[PDB]
Amino acid sequence: ANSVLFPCKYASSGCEITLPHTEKADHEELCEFRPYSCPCPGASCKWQGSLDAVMPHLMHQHKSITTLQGEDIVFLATDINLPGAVDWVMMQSCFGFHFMLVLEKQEQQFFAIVQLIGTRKQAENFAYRLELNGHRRRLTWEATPRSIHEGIATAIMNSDCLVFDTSIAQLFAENGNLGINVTISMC
Amino acid sequence: KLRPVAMVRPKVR
Ligand SMILES: [Zn+2]
Ligand SMILES: [Zn+2]
Repeated sequence: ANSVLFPCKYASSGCEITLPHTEKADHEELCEFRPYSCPCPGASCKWQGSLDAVMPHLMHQHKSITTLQGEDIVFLATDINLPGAVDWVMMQSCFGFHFMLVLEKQEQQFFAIVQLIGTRKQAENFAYRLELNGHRRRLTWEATPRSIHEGIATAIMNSDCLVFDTSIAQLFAENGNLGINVTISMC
Repeated sequence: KLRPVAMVRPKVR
């Protein structure tokens, strides 16, 4: 016996991965059989469950989330010049899936990102485009949406999203509101 | 592109 492979802690729900102790914890954070937590930003909701329980949870506990149908929308964040840590959240539905669109203002910079209510593998089929439009000015960010399984905190932390500041916001804002064009496509 | 517009109100943490 030269060494031992240990089963993923999520084997009980179907995971078949068995690995050395040194690369076990790494897998378990990434593992698809890990429970899903609440995709809403912040910690005021500590819910957890199955992927197909996520939308029901949002529909019961977070009824105030604005939702639009379509692959092309305008996400109009109102009151952008508010001081401090502020969030704007909405749902976009298209291609039979639901996407969470998030704009975060940190106490100052703005971070805008899109996440899929779905698995990491599902997220790979999609591209999103965020674009800010002004008079003969356009800033565009394009990327693969994150799965809510992974979340957006790490991405935001490494600026792996649309990142702009309050000065840039002024070039694109109208009446203290910023219209962000969001397009989702299958690639 | 046909774009519905959603007015989203801010949330403070
Ligand atoms: Zn696993
Ligand atoms: Zn929740």
